Amino acid sequence: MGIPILKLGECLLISIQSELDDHTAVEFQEDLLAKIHETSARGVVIDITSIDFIDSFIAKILGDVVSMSKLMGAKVVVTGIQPAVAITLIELGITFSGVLSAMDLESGLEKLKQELGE
Amino acid sequence: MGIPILKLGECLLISIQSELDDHTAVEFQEDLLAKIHETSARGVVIDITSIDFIDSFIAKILGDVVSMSKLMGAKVVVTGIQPAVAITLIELGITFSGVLSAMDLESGLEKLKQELGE
Amino acid sequence: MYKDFANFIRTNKKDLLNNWMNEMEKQSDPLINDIAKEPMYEETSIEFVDLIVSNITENGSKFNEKLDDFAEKVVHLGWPIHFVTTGLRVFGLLVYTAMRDEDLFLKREEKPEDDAYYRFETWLSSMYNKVVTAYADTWEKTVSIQKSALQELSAPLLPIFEKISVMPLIGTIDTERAKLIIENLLIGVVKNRSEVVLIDITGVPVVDTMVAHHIIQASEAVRLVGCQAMLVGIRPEIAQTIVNLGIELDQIITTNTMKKGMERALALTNREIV
Amino acid sequence: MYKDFANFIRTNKKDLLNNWMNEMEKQSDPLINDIAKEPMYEETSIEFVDLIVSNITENGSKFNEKLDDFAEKVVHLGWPIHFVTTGLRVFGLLVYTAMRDEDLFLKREEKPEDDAYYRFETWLSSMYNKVVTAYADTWEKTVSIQKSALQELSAPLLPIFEKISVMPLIGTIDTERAKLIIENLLIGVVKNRSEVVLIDITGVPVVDTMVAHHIIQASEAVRLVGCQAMLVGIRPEIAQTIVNLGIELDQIITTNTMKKGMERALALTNREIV
Repeated sequence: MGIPILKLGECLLISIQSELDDHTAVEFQEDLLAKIHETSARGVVIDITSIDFIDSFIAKILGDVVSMSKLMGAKVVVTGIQPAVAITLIELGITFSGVLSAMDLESGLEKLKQELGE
Repeated sequence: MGIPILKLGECLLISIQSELDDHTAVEFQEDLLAKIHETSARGVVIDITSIDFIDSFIAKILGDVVSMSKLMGAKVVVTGIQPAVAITLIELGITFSGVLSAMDLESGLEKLKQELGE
Repeated sequence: MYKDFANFIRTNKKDLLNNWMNEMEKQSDPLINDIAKEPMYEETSIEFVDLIVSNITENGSKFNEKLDDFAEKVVHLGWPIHFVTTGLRVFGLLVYTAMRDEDLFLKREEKPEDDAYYRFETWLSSMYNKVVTAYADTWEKTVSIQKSALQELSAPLLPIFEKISVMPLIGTIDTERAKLIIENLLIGVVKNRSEVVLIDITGVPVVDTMVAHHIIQASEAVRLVGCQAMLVGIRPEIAQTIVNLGIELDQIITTNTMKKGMERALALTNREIV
Repeated sequence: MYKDFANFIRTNKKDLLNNWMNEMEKQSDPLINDIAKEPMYEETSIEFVDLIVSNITENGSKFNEKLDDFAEKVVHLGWPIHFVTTGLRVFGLLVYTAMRDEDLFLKREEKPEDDAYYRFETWLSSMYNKVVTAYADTWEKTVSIQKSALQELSAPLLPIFEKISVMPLIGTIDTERAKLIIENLLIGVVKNRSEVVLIDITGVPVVDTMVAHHIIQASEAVRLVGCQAMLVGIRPEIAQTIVNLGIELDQIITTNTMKKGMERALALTNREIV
């Protein structure tokens, strides 16, 4: 109801527009796990533009999600998180979080296309 | 007396068949150091096929020797450490421990040659 | 002294039949009626109780074989150990009523004392001991053989390709199963030559945290031996358990499908793709 | 009523201590002497035999759980059903001796008749019935779950390549396993598209004539669905049994090893060498 997974070009795109802690995290992550499981996708794309505030709970959840997807397929946090979000994430969720494409969604799309091309 | 270093093609080859704990560890480490010091050898290849019992002390000695040679010249401990002593090494000696070649000393030599030719 | 014992059982057979009639009323009466009819059950019971009393105080080899057959037949027919115990209890009850009416023992006398009284019960206890021994002779044997089948079907590395090895595991695994899996994978990879090893985790619904830790340790160990371990097809929940484990997860190369695992393996062995 | 039963158990505890001392002579003296010290077995036995009649003509739920725990503990500790029957027999021996000596029965009278004198034994038989029920339940549960595990682990078609399946089976397979294998193979080859199905025979030592016939029928049926079934890795005795089966054997394709079978499968898919 709030987790719009899209399918295109053997990839997955998710836009986050909820900014909530508990339900957002659990429903979003479980639905992505089910989707990437039953549908084989080499790359996943996660949008964080609308998000402007992250606590420890959500940072932990996104770390788990990225580790999980990497255990099942290539991943990018396509949209560069907000500066406050960035500092909050680095202060507690110390992870490289894979590779991203500087908050241009099509930049991440083409990065996945070129990594899939090889 | 029990550590037969060979020298071929600017490379070097050892072979262990004693599997003792203290004398072999010390003599191995310092003799290999002396031998690699006296001659400029690019790749030293250790042979641990015969050994079937490993404790913490021998694992630590082998790790130190691998790091030492890497500080002097790239090495490949070719022989796959036997599964029991393999897990014994990995439980406490948690390191990548150089490059290995699936017990095939021919494979180790050919990998050394291909990494040196470039 | 089984001679007069046999003579008294020759009369107690009818009492045993009446006891069976009484006992089919309480426990699973429709089931007992359906599985066995009255004449067949009566003849089986009398044949089971009259052959031993004809032996000379020790045993009967033919009776021992027939007792094993009767035990397995009643176990597989609808008379479990609980039903046999109820049958022994009602046997004792109706023999007690029979003596309280008949009063005919081994030693002929005006009124025999309690020595033969409890000799009867000791003989009945020995009969039931033989019955339960027959019941327990082979059940542990088939338990052992099914355990052997379960352990031998754990980690078949026999699936083998050209310089490629793959080990599919599908059943739910515990600590003993995990130890068997890692040992079998290691002994296989040290026996035959390979460059990569693909572990098919797809099939196992949920694993324990320690089990996933052992799987990661096995992957690292087989990497150490000199063979890359591509954990192929990890379910989301095992991924959850592995991530919450917190162990380092950079070396393990994973693909969600076995076909993608095969093509990745053929990519690693560069000239094997042709 | 169980109050006077407990009152007489107040000395039956020492009677049963002497009983356990007596029973140590015959069966498993060294094993029981080593694995279990006498004091713990004695205290467990006396608690089990005195807490049974500590309620009002019944047993407590806590004591019901304790009785189940005692039953499973004696079953898995070294006291099988035969040992439990010997325990019942020696119980009868020592309780009979005590009743002949002590002469303390349920009803308060100069000499109670046979009624309570056998109500004691009826309650002992019901005790044995509870013990054997706790014996049967969990054992049948674990046998069923093990059988299900063998059912799921019989013929795993999960190993899959690009448009090529492979179905490795090992261990000894009987007629029921043969039917399960053929059913699983058919449903799997229907579930996913695959031109070639490689079923591994290497692993099974001896195959019965009927099972070999089922295997040949399954191969021909898979051919009929539209998928070649190259029987791979036949053992010499199995091939001997198959030729003595007498059926025509020119339609199946054979291969000695999995790697060569996979090469042949890539050959059939004329473009899929790459």
